[PDB]
Amino acid sequence: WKEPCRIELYRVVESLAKAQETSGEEISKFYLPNCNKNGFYHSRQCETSMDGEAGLCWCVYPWNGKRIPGSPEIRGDPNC
Repeated sequence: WKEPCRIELYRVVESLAKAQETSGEEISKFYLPNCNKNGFYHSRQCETSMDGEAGLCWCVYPWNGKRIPGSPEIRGDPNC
């Protein structure tokens, strides 16, 4: 795909919506792909949070959204 992140984002949103229907817990954080406007991945990827706590962030290759080996994972901007 020319816009891999955008396609993934749609798929993830649909699956999350579906999972929430039968979810046995109330999730306050989840991972939505962080896409740039070209439909690739921002270097920094973070969990989405709605609970007043920082989500985990890590660093990816923008062309595929896969974590860079050795990347830090912290609740804050890793400065990717």
